[PDB]
Amino acid sequence: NVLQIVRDHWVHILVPVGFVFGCYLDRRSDEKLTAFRNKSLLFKRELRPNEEVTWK
Amino acid sequence: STFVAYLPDYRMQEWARREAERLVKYREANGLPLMESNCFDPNKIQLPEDED
Amino acid sequence: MLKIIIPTTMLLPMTWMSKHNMIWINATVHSLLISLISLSLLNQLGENSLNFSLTFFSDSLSAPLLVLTTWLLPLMLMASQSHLSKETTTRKKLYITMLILLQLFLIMTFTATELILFYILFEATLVPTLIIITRWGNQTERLNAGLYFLFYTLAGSLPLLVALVYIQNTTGSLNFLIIHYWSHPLSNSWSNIFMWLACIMAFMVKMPLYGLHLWLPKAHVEAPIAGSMVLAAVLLKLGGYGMMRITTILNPLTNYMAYPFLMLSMWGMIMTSSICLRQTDLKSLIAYSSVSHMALVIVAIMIQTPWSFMGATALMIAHGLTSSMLFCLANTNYERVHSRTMILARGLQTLLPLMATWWLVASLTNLALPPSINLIGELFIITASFSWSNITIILMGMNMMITALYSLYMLITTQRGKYTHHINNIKPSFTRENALMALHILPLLLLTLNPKMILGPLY
Amino acid sequence: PDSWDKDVYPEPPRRTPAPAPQTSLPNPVTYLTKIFDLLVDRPVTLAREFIEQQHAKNRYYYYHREFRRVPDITECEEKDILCMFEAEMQWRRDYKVDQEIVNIIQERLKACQQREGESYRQNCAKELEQFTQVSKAFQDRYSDLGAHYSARKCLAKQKQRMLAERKAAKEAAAA
Amino acid sequence: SDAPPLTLEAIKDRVLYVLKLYDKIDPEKLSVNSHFMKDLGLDSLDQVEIIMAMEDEFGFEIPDIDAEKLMCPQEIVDYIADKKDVYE
Amino acid sequence: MNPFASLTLTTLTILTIPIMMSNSNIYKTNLYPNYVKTTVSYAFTLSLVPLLMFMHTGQEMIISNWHWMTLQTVELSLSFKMDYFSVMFIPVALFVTWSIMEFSMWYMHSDPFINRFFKYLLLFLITMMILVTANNLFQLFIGWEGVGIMSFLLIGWWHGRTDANTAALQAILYNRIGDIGFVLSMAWFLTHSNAWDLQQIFMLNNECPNMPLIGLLLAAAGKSAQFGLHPWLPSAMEGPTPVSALLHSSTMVVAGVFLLIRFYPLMETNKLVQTMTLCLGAITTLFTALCAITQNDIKKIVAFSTSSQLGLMMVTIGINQPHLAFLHICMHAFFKAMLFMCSGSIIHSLNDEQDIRKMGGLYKAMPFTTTALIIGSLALTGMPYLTGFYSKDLIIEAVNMSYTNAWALLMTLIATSLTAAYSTRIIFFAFLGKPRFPPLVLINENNPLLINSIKRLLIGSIFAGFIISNNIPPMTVPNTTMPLYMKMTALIVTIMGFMLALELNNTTYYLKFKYPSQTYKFSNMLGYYPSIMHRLPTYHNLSMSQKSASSLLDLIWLETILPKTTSFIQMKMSIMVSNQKGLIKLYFLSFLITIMISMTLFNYHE
Ligand SMILES: CCCCCCCCCCCCCCCCCC(=O)OC[C@H](COP(=O)([O-])OCC(O)COP(=O)([O-])OC[C@@H](COC(=O)CCCCCCCCCCCCCCCCC)OC(=O)CCCCCCCCCCCCCCCCC)OC(=O)CCCCCCCCCCCCCCCCC
Ligand SMILES: CCCCCCCCCCCCCCCCC[C@@H](O)O[C@H](CO[C@H](O)CCCCCCCCCCCCCCC)COP(=O)(O)OCC[N+](C)(C)C
Ligand SMILES: CCCCCCCCCCCCCCCCC[C@@H](O)O[C@H](CO[C@H](O)CCCCCCCCCCCCCCC)COP(=O)(O)OCC[N+](C)(C)C
Ligand SMILES: CCCCCCCC/C=C\CCCCCCCC(=O)O[C@H](COC(=O)CCCCCCC/C=C/CCCCCCCC)COP(=O)(O)OCCN
Ligand SMILES: CCCCCCCCCCCC(=O)SCCNC(=O)CCNC(=O)[C@H](O)C(C)(C)COP(=O)(O)O
Repeated sequence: NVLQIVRDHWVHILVPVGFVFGCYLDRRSDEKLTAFRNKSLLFKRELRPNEEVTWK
Repeated sequence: STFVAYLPDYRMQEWARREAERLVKYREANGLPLMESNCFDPNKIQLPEDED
Repeated sequence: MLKIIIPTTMLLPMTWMSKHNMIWINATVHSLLISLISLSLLNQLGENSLNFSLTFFSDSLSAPLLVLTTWLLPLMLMASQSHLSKETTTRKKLYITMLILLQLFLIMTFTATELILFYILFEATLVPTLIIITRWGNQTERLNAGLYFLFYTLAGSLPLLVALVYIQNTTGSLNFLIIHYWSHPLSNSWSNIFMWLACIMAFMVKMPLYGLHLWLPKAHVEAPIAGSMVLAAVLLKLGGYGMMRITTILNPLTNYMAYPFLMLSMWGMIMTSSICLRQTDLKSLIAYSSVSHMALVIVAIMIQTPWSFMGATALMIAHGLTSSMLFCLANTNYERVHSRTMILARGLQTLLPLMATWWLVASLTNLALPPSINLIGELFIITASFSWSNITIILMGMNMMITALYSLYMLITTQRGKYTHHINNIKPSFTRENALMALHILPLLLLTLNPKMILGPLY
Repeated sequence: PDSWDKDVYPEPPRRTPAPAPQTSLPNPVTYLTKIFDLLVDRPVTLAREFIEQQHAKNRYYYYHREFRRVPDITECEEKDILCMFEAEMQWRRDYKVDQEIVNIIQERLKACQQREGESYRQNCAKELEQFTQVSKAFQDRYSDLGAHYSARKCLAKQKQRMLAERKAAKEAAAA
Repeated sequence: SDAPPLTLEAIKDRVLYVLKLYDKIDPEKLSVNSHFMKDLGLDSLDQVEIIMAMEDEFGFEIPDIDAEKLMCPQEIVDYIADKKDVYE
Repeated sequence: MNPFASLTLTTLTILTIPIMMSNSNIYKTNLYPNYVKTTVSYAFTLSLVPLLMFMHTGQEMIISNWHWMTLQTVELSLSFKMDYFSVMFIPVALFVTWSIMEFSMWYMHSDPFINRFFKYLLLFLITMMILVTANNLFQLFIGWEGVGIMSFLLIGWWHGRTDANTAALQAILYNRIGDIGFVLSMAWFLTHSNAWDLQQIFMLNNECPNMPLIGLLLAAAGKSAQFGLHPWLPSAMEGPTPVSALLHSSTMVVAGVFLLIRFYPLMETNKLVQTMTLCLGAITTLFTALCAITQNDIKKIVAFSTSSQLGLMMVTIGINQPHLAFLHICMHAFFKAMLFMCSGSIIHSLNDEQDIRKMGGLYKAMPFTTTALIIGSLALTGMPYLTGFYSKDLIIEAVNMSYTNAWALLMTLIATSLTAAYSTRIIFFAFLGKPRFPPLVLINENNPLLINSIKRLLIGSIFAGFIISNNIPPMTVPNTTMPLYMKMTALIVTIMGFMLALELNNTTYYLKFKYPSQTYKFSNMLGYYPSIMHRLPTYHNLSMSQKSASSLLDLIWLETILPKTTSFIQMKMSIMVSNQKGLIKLYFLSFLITIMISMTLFNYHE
């Protein structure tokens, strides 16, 4: 019976996952612009004894 | 509408009000002018040689 | 920013893989969810923009425009599914594809960091619009209208391209952040005068500026309902957004090059507002009110003050919502009597009581009744103009008086008086039409409580 | 109330005359005030105190954000985009703070005008004087920048003003 | 509330009352179906005054094209009933 | 907290509750109008308490409760001013509205949309309170336009009638003309003073310039229907009679005078604007009274009476007596509303007849209506010790004891005489003599709603002047020293008007018929102002909007220069280029010419 629902309602997950994928592609983009992470004269800061990066 | 109503103050309006209160308090006690005519200090400015 | 773009792109395969009787439901639901996601861009900073990546950025000027663009798609789908009933399945999907492509192009246009990419998307918005007008318009004039729409725009924007690739050859970049930080004054020379004209006339034709506004009463009138909705609500604001973006490079040359355009706007405001008083076509009256409203945005952008920029942003958003609602309201009557003549169907308040209330609220927002954001934007622009020159109050005051006259006239002709005797096919309002009006009007009123969300980067 | 600093929002010591009735007729305002206190104010204070007991059970704090001082536009080289960016952001923050300073002074002026009654023209001289100075400084600093303002244009305006002042001072010394 | 639901008999009674108050026409001779010209020997000018008197009695104006034709009290009663939507 | 602020805010807040119930199951019930009337009565009772506080200790307050937005250094917030004017005008308006709603429960009983009518009346009252209590200019503009929109919706209440729609659009037009001046004042005050709030404006304008005050005066002329923009108020009687009694007689039309009263500190300093205001008030109060004495519709007579009283208020403002003008506003509300109520009672009892020529002897047929209208006319005429007397008689003396334009003084005295003249006309032609109405008599005034609503305003029309005058603190310097002939002048001229009008009215009983004078034609046709100003400017504007703006420019010349010229040129060039017969003998000779040119033109200079 699962096919009677899925086979005519799967187009209902294209835009949701398209949203999720979109968010993922943003995060990877943020990983290419880290040349000044914790390096600006306004937010330069000593790291907490456990943290590795000030932001992701 | 609810989400937009409770958006955090990333425009820094309350922050600006607090900073303004701090400087008004400090300047009044000091007797210094409340606001300064020149935003940038004169010492760091190198005007051209002479007026003519 | 891809978290909005990619879901919008997924609307195409979703539409093409849907059942013959489910395309409207799926498209409406998922475009509404995209609007919900787009609401997150309103969280703006006070100092700089939201720089997502090297390609896309969001500012306090483009965020409300993006929200309006995404919000308009569900309303267009609701307004289109009635007159496209007898259409075949594949042509319905093609119409929805045209709308989705238009939304995608507009979303990328409002967020492009580089001016050449902005130009390419701002010109790409022409193809779906022209296809919509010339394929699904109802009358034989729709072909001519299309040509007028196509060549007025391009004749303006072809010089702009030549200017832009010129600028990059001398300053090294067309990135807007670099353009703003490394700005330099424009000298007073003939070459700079023509570079100023090439950077401005493209946007002036889109507004449009009085004198080159002929394409608009044709294109808006002959277009189908979703075509006219998107033409009035979003496509006119491309010129305002582009002018606001490109003005930084223009100074100090703008102080004297703005005079002819200020004169044209301040007089064409009166001209088009008075034209609305003698207009036998209701949809044409609504179209001319748009030229009258955008003259004010042109004036606000030309005088270059923070109050004028705030007012222009607010007025662009408010006009988008109000003009879309008015076009829908006229279409409700057109789908009954199949004529756009204003005096053909009269006394409709007797027969359609709640649609009359919708008409009244739309007319009230059109004449900028306080405290609506129409009034906020108008009054901010008027105050800035008064600062620019006190005599402006005379022209501005006159326009306000005329705008109220043709608005209520439009209300009195179609709603009051006695209903024409022969017409007998005036059916009760559908829930679809009533909800379409409500989804236009409720956000407009709600924006009164938080006007800083639509006042732009100068707030 | 302890909500705001009384030094930045001052007011006179609030002299209130004691009631000195002369007639024997009952005062309707006193009866109505007693009724209002017994029927309106008491339930309001009870509800408020309940809300405050609920608040005191959960306590958390939010911190005002402190920003470091960075070099201004005068120390930046011609095409050093990063220092220009930081200087411009700091300049924008200072502009906002100055706007709020003018706002505080204007609030003082309005409150004085309302409080003093028919003697505001004389009893609000200090507030008008403070607003005149703050307004003059703000106008000197940010007036006429227009849309597309920046720290560079403000610096150019200040330099032009200092050149005008230097020429005016040289003119006076020759007399 | 407002004016009572005026009926056909009331209209006839008032028309005949007004006619009987006219000095030119005697009360005994006058009948509901009496022609104003053949039966009463009344001129066109005289007829106009009767129409105006009926307007004053019932408080509404009868158009000149409609007014000239009315030559009997029954005709006036029928006209008034048609205007006021009187069915009994 | 002291209860003053809470009570003042709650008074306005509870008026909005029946609007939130407009989608509840009370709005579809026949008990909704009584619900609205009860809410307004409770609001009046609540507003009586802050008025007592002010009469006791002169307590005043401003409440800035909601910060709407901040633009740079300018902050706009929802603020209410609760000074003497606000706390005194609110209870008077609520009392009048309570009486008028009780009256409308009877007058509009058979209307199918009486619930809508009640909500509309309530909506207007809310907007008027917003206008009156506003502390900044933006909130004032909100109330200003709200009352205008409610007036538009209530004038054209019977929307199937072309004349009512024409009158409603006329009201909107005439009020937008003054909206121009309102917006001019806003722009001037924002740029020059950097604020829209009243406190800042008062501080920064010690000697106010002309332009903002002239804008305010234009707005006041538009709202209060002064001579330049007067004709909309008489045409506003197309609306139902309760609408005339509430909006266009006692409450909404005083908004211009209230605006100029709110800005009296700035007007104290500009002599030119005071002179302009005095002259405008004088010409209005004379012209409208002159038009009133020959009118035949009773509502038109009362409308011209209220326009003349507004002119008198404007005159009082022009001689630097704002508190006297506000006092006259409060006094005039009572007896003008009750006069409109009596007129409505007559009209309803006579099967919707408004012409006084068909109202005969009602003196004994409607005894309570006669008593109420006689007392109202006596109050309006300045009869001693009545409500009208405690303001109007003080105004006439003030003009007599001032450095005043002489023509303005003469006009004011003549208008005072004409007031008694047209009161005489109403009483004589409506209540004296023999019946002139149709023979089927329907006269009945024995409805408790009508009697109670009129009686409540009747008591005010008698005692309110003495009660209010003796409880307000002295806000001026009195005129304790007058010549005797100048103390009694108001009564003398009123009695002269009474006698002359009564004699000229008794003259109409004689068996003589003569053709009217040219002066009578001028008065009865309203100075021919509507016959000229509603035909010439409208015709010319509407003719140019089509002949040149639409046809000559938009449809012809703008087409001709850009697109039609381009299309014609491209078509001609295409025809010229493509019309080659295809004979190689022609274009190979063309090739020869081309080759020769290239060798010399581009080759012979390298
Ligand atoms: C106490 C110390 C001071 C003592 C002062 C001395 C004692 C008093 C002095 C005498 C005051 C006037 C008394 C009689 C008033 C007239 C009533 C009358 O019988 O009218 C007859 C006639 C109209 O009668 P009708 O057409 O046969 O009527 C047919 C049926 O009766 C139709 O019947 P209906 O049912 O239509 O009724 C018509 C209606 C009335 O019929 C009308 O419509 C006409 C009435 C006009 C009266 C106007 C009086 C005020 C005029 C002020 C105008 C200011 C100057 C304007 C100049 C404009 C020039 C373009 O009847 C009424 O309702 C009553 C009328 C008003 C009676 C009470 C008037 C009281 C106010 C006036 C006396 C003020 C005394 C206190 C002064 C204190 C000062 C310190 O109008 C006149 O001939 C005289 C009107 C007065 C002004 C005329 C001036 C001539 C106009 C052209 C002059 C040449 C200009 C050349 C060009 C210059 C260009 C630069
Ligand atoms: C049918 C019968 C009708 C009458 C009966 C109805 C009963 C009454 C209901 C109406 C309520 C009246 C409103 C009264 C005002 C109270 C609401 C107010 O308090 O909320 C505002 C809040 O409003 C929101 O800010 C505005 C909502 C934003 C609207 C966005 C629309 C949704 C998107 C749709 C897309 C449209 C495209 C738009 C393009 C830009 C205040 O803003 P703010 O001063 O901060 O709040 C301070 C406290 N905070 C900050 C902690 C939250
Ligand atoms: C209907 C809608 C159409 C769109 C409207 C667009 C409007 C475009 C107008 C452009 C604005 C100004 C253009 C150039 C600025 C000045 C032009 C001239 O009139 O002023 C004098 C220019 O001097 C002479 O007049 C030269 C111009 C004369 C020849 C040009 C013909 C203009 C006639 C109008 C044509 C219609 C325009 C639209 C075409 C379709 C100034 O004196 P001068 O000190 O010496 O020059 C200083 C300029 N410098 C610094 C560059 C050197
Ligand atoms: C719907 C109708 C809209 C019409 C829009 C058309 C008007 C556009 C404005 C002119 C477009 C061409 C401008 C060229 C781009 C500017 C780039 C630039 O700066 O180049 C100038 C050169 O500028 C020019 O050459 C432009 C001259 C004009 C050439 C084409 C003529 C077009 C018609 C001119 C008048 C029409 C413009 C206004 C009309 C408004 C629309 C009706 C200087 O460069 P250099 O040579 O390196 O000089 C420094 C070192 N020597
Ligand atoms: C306030 C009012 C202003 C004053 C108005 C001035 C009007 C003028 C006063 C005098 C009236 C005239 O001249 S009178 C007009 C002059 N000419 C005639 O009268 C021609 C002869 N008429 C006939 O023969 C008809 O039969 C007829 C008489 C109609 C009867 O018809 P019946 O019997 O078959 O119905």
